Amino acid sequence: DDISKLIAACDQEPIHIPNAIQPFGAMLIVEKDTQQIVYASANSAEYFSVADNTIHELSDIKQANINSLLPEHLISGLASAIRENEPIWVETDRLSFLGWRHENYYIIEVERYHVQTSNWFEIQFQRAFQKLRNCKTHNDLINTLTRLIQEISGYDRVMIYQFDPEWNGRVIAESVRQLFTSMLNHHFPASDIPAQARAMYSINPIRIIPDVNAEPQPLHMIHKPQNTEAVNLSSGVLRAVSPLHMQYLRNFGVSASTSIGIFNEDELWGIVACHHTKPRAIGRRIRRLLVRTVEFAAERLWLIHSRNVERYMVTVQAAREQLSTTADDKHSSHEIVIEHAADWCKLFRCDGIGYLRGEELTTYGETPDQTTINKLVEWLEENGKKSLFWHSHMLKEDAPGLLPDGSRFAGLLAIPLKSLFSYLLLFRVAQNEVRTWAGKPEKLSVETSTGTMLGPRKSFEAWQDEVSGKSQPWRTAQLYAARDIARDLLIVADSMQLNLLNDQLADANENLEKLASFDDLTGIFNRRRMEDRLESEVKEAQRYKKQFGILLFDLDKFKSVNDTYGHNIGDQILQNTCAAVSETLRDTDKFGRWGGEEFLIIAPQTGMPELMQLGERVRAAVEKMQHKDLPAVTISIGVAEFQNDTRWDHMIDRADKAMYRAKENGRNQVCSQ
Amino acid sequence: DDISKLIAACDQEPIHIPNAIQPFGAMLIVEKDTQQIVYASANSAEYFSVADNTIHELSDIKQANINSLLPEHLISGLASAIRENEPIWVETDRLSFLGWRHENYYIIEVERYHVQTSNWFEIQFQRAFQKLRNCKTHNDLINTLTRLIQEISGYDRVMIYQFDPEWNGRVIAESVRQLFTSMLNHHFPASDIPAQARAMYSINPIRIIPDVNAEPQPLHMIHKPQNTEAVNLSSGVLRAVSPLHMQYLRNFGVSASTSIGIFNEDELWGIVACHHTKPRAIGRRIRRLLVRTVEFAAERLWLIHSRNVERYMVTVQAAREQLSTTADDKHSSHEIVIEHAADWCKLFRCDGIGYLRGEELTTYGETPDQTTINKLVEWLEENGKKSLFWHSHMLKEDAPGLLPDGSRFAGLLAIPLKLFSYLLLFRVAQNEVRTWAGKPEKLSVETSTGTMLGPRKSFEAWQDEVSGKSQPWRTAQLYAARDIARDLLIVADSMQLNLLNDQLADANENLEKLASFDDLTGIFNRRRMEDRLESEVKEAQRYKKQFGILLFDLDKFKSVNDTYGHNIGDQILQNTCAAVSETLRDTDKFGRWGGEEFLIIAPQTGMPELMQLGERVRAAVEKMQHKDLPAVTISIGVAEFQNDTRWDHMIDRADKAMYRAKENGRNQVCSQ
Ligand SMILES: *C/C=C1/C(=C/c2[nH]c(/C=C3[NH+]=C(/C=C4\NC(=O)C(C=C)=C4C)C(C)=C\3CCC(=O)O)c(CCC(=O)O)c2C)NC(=O)[C@H]1C
Ligand SMILES: *C/C=C1/C(=C/c2[nH]c(/C=C3[NH+]=C(/C=C4\NC(=O)C(C=C)=C4C)C(C)=C\3CCC(=O)O)c(CCC(=O)O)c2C)NC(=O)[C@H]1C
Ligand SMILES: [Cl-]
Ligand SMILES: [Cl-]
Repeated sequence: DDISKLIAACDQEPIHIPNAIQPFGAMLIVEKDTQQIVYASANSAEYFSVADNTIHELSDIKQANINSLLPEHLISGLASAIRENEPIWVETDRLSFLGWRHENYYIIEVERYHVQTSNWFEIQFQRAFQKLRNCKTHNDLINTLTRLIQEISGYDRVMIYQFDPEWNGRVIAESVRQLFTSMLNHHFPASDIPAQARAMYSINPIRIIPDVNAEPQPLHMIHKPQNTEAVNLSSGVLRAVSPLHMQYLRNFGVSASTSIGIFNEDELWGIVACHHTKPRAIGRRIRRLLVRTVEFAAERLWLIHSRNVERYMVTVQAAREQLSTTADDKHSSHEIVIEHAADWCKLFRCDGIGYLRGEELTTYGETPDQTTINKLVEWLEENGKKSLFWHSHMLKEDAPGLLPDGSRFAGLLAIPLKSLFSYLLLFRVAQNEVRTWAGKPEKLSVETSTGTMLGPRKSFEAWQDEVSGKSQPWRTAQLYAARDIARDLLIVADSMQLNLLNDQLADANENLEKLASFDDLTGIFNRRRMEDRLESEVKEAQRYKKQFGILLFDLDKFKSVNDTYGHNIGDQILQNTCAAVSETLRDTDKFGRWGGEEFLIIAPQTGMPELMQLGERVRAAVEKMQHKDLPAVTISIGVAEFQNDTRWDHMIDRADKAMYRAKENGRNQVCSQ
Repeated sequence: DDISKLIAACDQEPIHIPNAIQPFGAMLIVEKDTQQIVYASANSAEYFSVADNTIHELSDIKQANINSLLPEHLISGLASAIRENEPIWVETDRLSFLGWRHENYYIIEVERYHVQTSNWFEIQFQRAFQKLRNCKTHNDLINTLTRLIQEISGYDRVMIYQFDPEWNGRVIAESVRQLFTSMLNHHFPASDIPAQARAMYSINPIRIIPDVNAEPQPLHMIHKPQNTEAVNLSSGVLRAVSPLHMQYLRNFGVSASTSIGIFNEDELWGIVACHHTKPRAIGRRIRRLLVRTVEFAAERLWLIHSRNVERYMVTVQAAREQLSTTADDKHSSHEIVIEHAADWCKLFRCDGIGYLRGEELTTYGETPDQTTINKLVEWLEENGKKSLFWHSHMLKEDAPGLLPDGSRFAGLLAIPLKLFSYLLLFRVAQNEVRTWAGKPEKLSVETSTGTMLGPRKSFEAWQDEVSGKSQPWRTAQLYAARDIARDLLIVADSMQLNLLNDQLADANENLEKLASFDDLTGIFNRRRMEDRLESEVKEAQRYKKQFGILLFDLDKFKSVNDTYGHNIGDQILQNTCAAVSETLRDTDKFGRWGGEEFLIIAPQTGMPELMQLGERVRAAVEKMQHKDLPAVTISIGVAEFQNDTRWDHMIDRADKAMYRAKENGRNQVCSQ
């Protein structure tokens, strides 16, 4: 942690106010209201001697006038400018001026310039934009960017350096001409670019160090300013470089550098870092070119990214359509999970899936055991996180004591499904990412004008470390896809159980209907359904002039059967006779049990002679029916016909008298009266 | 069809091979293999005389060598270049050359050039990128684009002109100065820019007409070429303009124009159109500046577009989540539609919603009546589409006879949910008034290519109206609406599951009631008596316990049923069970054994106490209240546990005794 303190001290050095400049130009600082020159870079006289003859040494600038040192166009522009830190570029024959207003000051930088004329720059823009426009993948864009930046700048090494969410970074593309060792995929620490340093790219996108060993030129006071606090030099390019970073570059083996921040809207997403093994200046026009190219390649990379999102979203919809088309074929949600979880593992970039529904747990791929999965589920409920999803890429740290000791899982995405509980679980094995860093960790202290700080490390040689217990983090697009899949499963599960419950409710109500309208011993209609049916048959026949008749029969000398044989045997006979009678009947007829041992048949659409015929078929059916162990059995049948009757008892009385006459005339008979 | 053929004829005029150029430059056509100049523009003499002292007339070029007219860099570059139609730009002190190889020719255009040294272009490029980068919406971007193109080009009218999928177009942004009338939101017909003209932008993104009245300079032959077919001049900037489009611009009040194609990947999405009231040249560098700026504004606009998909998806997910909050609030889906449909109308930019689930219909906002909605539903099933959704922005054309006559509805998005279940999203037809830059004109014009539509004479505003159409249903809305619909399905499914659970609980509980008790009487049904009796016998057989059974029956009960009715007989059964149950001791079990005969199991009761119990029961039914109903009598048999094996034997004994009581005078107690 002493190194944590050392790194934190890096932020102490006020790099925006070094009171010195790099020597590839000069600088004046003027008061706006006073109109006086208050500061001048120590090499000012070798530049402004072009504007004014008398200026041979620095001390001279005290008696010079600004309106003698600057082109009138730059004075007019500065007098006119209201916005601050918006630099104005005005050039002459031999000097190129860059000036801006900052609070009450006019800061003016001057470089040596000579007019070259060509169409080179416009051709480079056309070629760069054509190539960037043709990039359709992440890797293509960044590599074309590295090629263009290298061809334009001539720097011996160019590399795209992407930041992590913790500010550590990695070289993701690289173009090297000379004998540099390749730094592709090497990781660099946050302390390499302090927050103040990263914040500069937001004020000026390009930083230029044309010579790491160029002695910086301090600013000298010339007329006493009203404020005296060091003037902010951040908007320009001449601002002196921290000696810590110069020694860093020396240790890195770099003589000149140029870096351009890569912005995603207002966020610093990375930098284009360019190195040279010898000093190397870049003119204003090449600076503007590199910056415009990187700004263009940037928005192209954001457009490629946002498009890959839309296209993922399409892929998710295609997967959900795949789910519903297979869903309509009577499968359970567990069956659907088994078929598509391999696709889902690709869709969600996870190593395993587990689905919970009731007592059943379905797993595909790498998963914890059932018991640990329930410890997970329980902890999700007991933690009380009502979040639509719960997710972590370092389970061991975000939820300690949750997993077994040696378990390899680090990522969990859990979607709750309402009730009892249900869940969708997405698992990611920890990826034991071996990281290659550019240099050992070096805890070295360095004494500085601000205090004691971390010094730049001396070795940049490859050093590997390993990260365990972590997975890839769960991207937002995957959270929403997983949520959508989970609910598409809930709809399959809901439809399944709705159908099953409808089956159970129909079966239960059907048993309620069976016990209400049938006879326990025989299974034929009980008397209440016969009585009701007969009453409506009478009403119908009287209203609409239909024809029907009834058969009322009884078992003969049946009590002798019960007493000689038994009640178990007697009931087997009643069941037998009902089975034999039902085979004779037509589907229109209704057959039920009227009393003990007495049965009723309602024969609709039947005239009297055909009725007698049916009574004969019934009487003969019970006669010949196979007795097997039990005794032979006989029925005596009475018959009645609809003769404009008022009430159904009148029919039952007629049929009963006929049936009783059948009993007196020899029991095995059909009788009507 | 009358004017339609004329509009289609415009694609006959071969604008790629006019064999002439605009006079703001000069042109050469050289054979690659021959190395000779085979064609040169009619004003080639006043341009190359800058390069060569000797050239005074056009004919002088015949005796010229290309190594005397062209810069060495341009010849080396053309000899070296493999790809065709990729122009090379080489400038000198007084001439600016642009040349490329095409088939077996090298085409070289030359314009007068003055070295202007300044930092202007770099400053404008920086301002353009800073301002475009600060554009965060579609409207800001396109308007900033028009401001930049006007500052850079100096043209008096700049318009962003976007194409329809049918190639008609509309001005969607504009910066217009003093002499011009405003042209914002005016619609132009497809015939204004034929397919060949749109195709040109894919060959060269910028087109320049610096002077509408500048006489075109033909190409003259100079050396006899090997082929003689007209040479294609598409990749350059000097290609002469169709005379129809010149007269077009004249009618438009335009002296000079410039357009830059706006490309989305490879498809032409619109054009940046610029007009001037005077002649107006643009240097090669302002051309490159305008094209680079438009290419940057292009990708920026596509990024804003792709970002607003993402942001939509976020807003939809948030709406579905808001619906899920109500998911754990025990509300119906019809209540949910009522709470949120005003929000959904914004989410889906529709005027009304109707949700059907079962017999129930919920509507919010503008909807047809229930009757029309059902005619719609019916047509949707009889359509039978396997489609996840069904959608139209013009109902009368896509599904005729379906709405009433005077109906205002034109848009429908229908999500099937499954009886029928549907989510319907309704859009009133927007009676969009379109203002066009000129009436339709059926005007013919005779030309060397044939007769085709001539450019219209008036550009004054003319309005027309489109009825029966709404905004079209974007793909993002189809999927969002489907997801809302399914979020409603989960709410309906849960409700239906709760009600089914309640109904199955009530029905299974009534099955339990009927599993052991008798529906009519409330006494134990016969199965429960059979079971109790079997276990009572086994127990008595293990431990030599004493118990008895009483088997009684109603006397002449068939006569009561037939004399009175089904209702009276059952009331008698309930009375007798009520009277008997009050007689019993708490240990005895009483159940209904047959239709008219009942059973009592009296444990811990010997034969005298059993007989006493049978007598109490017989007296209990006799004293019982006849009320409206007839007087009723029971005859009871009695059996005792006498070292029995099975309950079968016992009920047989009791039955014989009971029938013995019936014959000996019905109101009696008997044992046997
Ligand atoms: C305790 C302070 C530390 C420190 C300070 C520091 N570093 C900078 C500037 C830069 N550092 C950069 C680092 C890299 N250059 C590369 O080529 C790569 C790898 C691809 C990395 C990580 C870069 C790029 C800059 C910007 C300037 C440049 O382009 O070289 C500053 C700010 C200096 C300034 O710009 O005035 C400071 C204060 N660096 C440490 O390592 C510790 C010691
Ligand atoms: C039957 C053939 C027709 C025809 C031919 C034609 N038109 C062009 C060129 C252009 N027309 C344009 C139209 C517009 N400019 C605007 O400012 C607006 C309104 C916003 C419109 C609709 C444009 C832009 C061009 C491109 C040239 C330019 O930039 O001005 C061509 C091609 C010309 C050429 O380049 O050779 C042709 C063949 N136009 C008709 O109206 C009928 C007659
Ligand atoms: Cl600069
Ligand atoms: Cl050009």
